[PDB]
Amino acid sequence: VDVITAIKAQNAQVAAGQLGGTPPVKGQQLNASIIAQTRLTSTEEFGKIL
Amino acid sequence: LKVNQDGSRVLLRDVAKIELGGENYDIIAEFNGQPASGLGIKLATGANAL
Repeated sequence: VDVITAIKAQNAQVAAGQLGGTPPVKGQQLNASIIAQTRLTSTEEFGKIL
Repeated sequence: LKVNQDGSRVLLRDVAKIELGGENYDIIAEFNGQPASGLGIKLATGANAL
């Protein structure tokens, strides 16, 4: 159960948001998507799961 | 949202602005410069246009 909970918590895709998203402030000039936790990619990353 | 130990009550309006806005704020339509909305209707496959 602990292993499964850890793998589900530490290997996941998480929605974050946006820099300067809408509705924005009046003077906003920059807009960029916020990237956050994404799925792991290698056995090495999985082995490092705490 | 919360009841303080002093007895005061925290309401949603105390920590936020409540309004009727929009599900999304990415599309802004202007007709000759005036604010506008509208319907981009598409014709169904194999259907009469007139």
